[PDB]
Amino acid sequence: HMDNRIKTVVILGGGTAGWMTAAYLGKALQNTVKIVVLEAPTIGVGEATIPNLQRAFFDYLGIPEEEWMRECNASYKMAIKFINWRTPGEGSPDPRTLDDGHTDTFHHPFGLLPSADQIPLSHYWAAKRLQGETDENFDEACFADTAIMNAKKAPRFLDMRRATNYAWHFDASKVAAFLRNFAVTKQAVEHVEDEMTEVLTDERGFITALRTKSGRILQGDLFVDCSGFRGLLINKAMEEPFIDMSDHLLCNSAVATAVPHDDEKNGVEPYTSSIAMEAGWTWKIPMLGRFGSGHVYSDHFATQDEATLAFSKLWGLDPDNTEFNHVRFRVGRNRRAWVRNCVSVGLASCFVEPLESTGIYFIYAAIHMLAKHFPDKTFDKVLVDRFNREIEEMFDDTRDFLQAHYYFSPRVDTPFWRANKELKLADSIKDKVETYRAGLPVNLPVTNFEAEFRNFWTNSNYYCIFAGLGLMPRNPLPALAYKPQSIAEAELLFADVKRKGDTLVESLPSTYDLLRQLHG
Amino acid sequence: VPRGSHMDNRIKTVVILGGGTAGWMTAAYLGKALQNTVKIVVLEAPTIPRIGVGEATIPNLQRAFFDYLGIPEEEWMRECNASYKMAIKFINWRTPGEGSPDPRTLDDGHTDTFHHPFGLLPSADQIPLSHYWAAKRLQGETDENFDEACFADTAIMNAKKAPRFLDMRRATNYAWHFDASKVAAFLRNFAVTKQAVEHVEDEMTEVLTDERGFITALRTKSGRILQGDLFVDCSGFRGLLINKAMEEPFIDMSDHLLCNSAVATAVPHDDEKNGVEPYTSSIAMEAGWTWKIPMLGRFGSGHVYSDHFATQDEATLAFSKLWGLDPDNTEFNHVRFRVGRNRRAWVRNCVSVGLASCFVEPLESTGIYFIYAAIHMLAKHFPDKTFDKVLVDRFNREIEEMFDDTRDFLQAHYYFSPRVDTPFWRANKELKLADSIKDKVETYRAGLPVNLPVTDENFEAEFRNFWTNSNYYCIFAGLGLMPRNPLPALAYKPQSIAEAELLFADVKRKGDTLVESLPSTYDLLRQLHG
Repeated sequence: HMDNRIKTVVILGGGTAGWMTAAYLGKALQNTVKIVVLEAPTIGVGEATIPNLQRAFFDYLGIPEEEWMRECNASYKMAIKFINWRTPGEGSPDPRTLDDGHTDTFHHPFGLLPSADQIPLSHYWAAKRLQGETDENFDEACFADTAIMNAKKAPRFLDMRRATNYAWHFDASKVAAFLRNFAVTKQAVEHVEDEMTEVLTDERGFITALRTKSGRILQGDLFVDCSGFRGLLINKAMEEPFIDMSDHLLCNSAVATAVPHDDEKNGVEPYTSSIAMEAGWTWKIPMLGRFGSGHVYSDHFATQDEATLAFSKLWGLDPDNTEFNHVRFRVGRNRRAWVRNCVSVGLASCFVEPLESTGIYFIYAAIHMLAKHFPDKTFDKVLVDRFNREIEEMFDDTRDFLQAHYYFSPRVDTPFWRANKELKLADSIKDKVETYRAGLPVNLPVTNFEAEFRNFWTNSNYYCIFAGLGLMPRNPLPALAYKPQSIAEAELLFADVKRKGDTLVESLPSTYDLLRQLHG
Repeated sequence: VPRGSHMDNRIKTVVILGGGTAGWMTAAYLGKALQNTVKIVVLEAPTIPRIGVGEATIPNLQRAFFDYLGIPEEEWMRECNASYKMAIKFINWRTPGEGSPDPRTLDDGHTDTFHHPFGLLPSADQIPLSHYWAAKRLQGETDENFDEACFADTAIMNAKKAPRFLDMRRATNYAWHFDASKVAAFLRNFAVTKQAVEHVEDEMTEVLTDERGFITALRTKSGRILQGDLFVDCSGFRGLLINKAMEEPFIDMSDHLLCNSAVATAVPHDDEKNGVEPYTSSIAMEAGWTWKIPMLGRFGSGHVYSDHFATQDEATLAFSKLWGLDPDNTEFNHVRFRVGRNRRAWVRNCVSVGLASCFVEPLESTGIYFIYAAIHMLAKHFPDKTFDKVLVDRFNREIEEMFDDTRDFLQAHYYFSPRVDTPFWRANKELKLADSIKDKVETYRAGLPVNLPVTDENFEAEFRNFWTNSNYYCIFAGLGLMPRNPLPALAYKPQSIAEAELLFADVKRKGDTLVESLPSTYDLLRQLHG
């Protein structure tokens, strides 16, 4: 017979992508494959995530949640709170007042949307809104999490009993360092601290080895490109084209820093904020003692200095005494994520702005799919194609969802906000909007990584963004006109939301107090 | 002063043309869904049920339909001589010759039988047990068949044991065999007496339509004029509303499935001597296949065939010889199928359900599923008098995807049969597979799972994940189609292979334990039915 097994995997690049890949494959391949990470020696502006990070990644490695949190100054996230996305003017951390007296805020929480008669609560709310029977906002009507967040309470009790769903804020550099230590000391991953100087390829175009400055020639059978936006393997060596998708999302730059924070005076917000700006938006990612912040913008509508000044003015920062980190984005995805024996992961594969905190998700989703489709040396084209299909569908679906945040904003006060409205929606999201406009649910949820990966953005997520921005169905779900008993049942659900919010706001600890207990 | 809200333009009356399963399932379901806000009428002429009672189903019938109506399982079973179904057992689909109820021997010594059970496939390291079995098969480490290795249900079925204990504790997943005429009469009584559905016992003589092509009323032979705002076509293959009145084209799909006829009867059965099989049998014939659907005291049986390769008399002779029936002294029911689906299931104010909408041969027991799936989608997309085209279009999209997916799965039963002994079995190989199933076969052939399930056990979830990895393995591996090589990831997972060996041992132990402790299907049936 023949032994066609992969014997060595070489990962180009460290950071979250490189060391998540190394730690995950270290577990998945059960010590049958040598794993090498080539990483040259190298601000905690903060990163936000989504709720399946613990189940899909850290639980797989057997690392307890509290253990890694304590090593990366992690905090708790119940939602993204969108501020001033509906009203004009310069950026402010404080929401503007709408005509009805409400503040210009809406939440996109992780909490579950209940249903009555197999119809989500969103649709009973929309019916009352369209029938003049309520003026209440969707997030306040349908999620107890909204009241919890308004009180800055934590998603767990002091005894660590769960109260709500949540994800995490953390220092991404510390996460990468924690995973590097794990891989090197518990999984015998080889860490080569050196610079790559040449990619060697054979007559078939397969990579055979990476040359380093010190003279190493690193043999491998499978190569994972975690080199970032430059895509030194997938784009440069393999010559795979990158698909620019700035025709769907205009922002392409960020300026960021970490801001010391008076947690005792202000408390700690259990959410990421997305604060609308004149040429983009600014994230606020709280952790203990400080929050990470970054102004995402389009350099076609603001210069770097203009964005930095606007970013500094937002928080009252002294530009001459503030350390800034600047990044120029590559927005889009490779034509194919995996070509021959080169698999791209992270920014070398694809990227969108962090408007829904999907960056780390794209990494561990891709790694999960690589392990599912893990090849041998014959590199079955079917394995490669099925992996590539999953990545492109994952990416384009989130790309579309992000575009809707801009396309349905009512703002028209700056060239940037107007320019977004001249872009075209992809067919897939236009279809979802048409379904929504008819009163129908958009991708009902089905509640396993498969199930979540295939039902990622569901009805509640679309309602949070569509209804938050002001896009409503043309009319109520018509089936509701025939269901007086189900309408009554939904009224009980609305009362449950109010009662649950009351109860939990009274009993939960502040996020600040839970963090101090978690971190000592 | 009226407010002028949308909730005032409601459908006020729904008229259902036809009874049977499609008509009375629709009436009963809408009776529940519309909460007495809509008048529901069923127009059904008195009929006499035809010979050859027996229909097989799939496991979500109770959850998705009878549970919705609040009818306990045992209550309706007792009213239609229902029995239990743990699988379809495919007999002689791999070997040549005339039809026989007894399996032929394969080259590997095993009998030519394979099961398609409803039992769940366990996983190790997120990899289904099917793939650990395939790896050992392709590596020469086992000769055991997929169904025997991976499902305890196979051993239970081989012993003809029941899927429940006498105390009604569940032992396995299962579905039902029953008399469909009795099921419909049960639902008729339920709808009329508990839901105020009106049963009009009369024949339709004319469909009245307005200038826009919407149906306004059905005229009946007695002269009554049944006005309505929404019309459900449950008239069967004739499609008297959707095809005849609305002129909606029907898409014949005989380029995917050749069988188009059936000859059926009901065979009295010596349950005391032979016991009762807890499964449907699919017995391969020279020009089709024959179903066996056991119930207490009898089994329904029907030879599905293509009249392009066998005449009615030829099929009747082969069917009768199969069971030793005297063809000249046996009551038969002959049926000609319409295989395919309408271009659109819902046109203007006419919604087609059942055979008026679409049909495939009952090779995977999907007929009643297509009915309550369509009804669930109608209730989800239920209109008002404006008949929003988006609702209609989204409904139609669901029906066409549901249908084509099952059509493809059925075609694969024939396309990957190794038989080449008659023109019928050879002809199947000259047909083309649709792109969607070719993609799935390519995925299977690379060793990958095909549509992993989303539950370790909501109608939406199951509707969008209907045929899953276990189903494809049952049929593909059952017929002899194997991956080109093991799932490549398994070469790197010795601990996971070891974990799967424990699972294989659990399957043996569970089957052994249950075969010893379970009651016979016959004894459970006698208790259920008295």
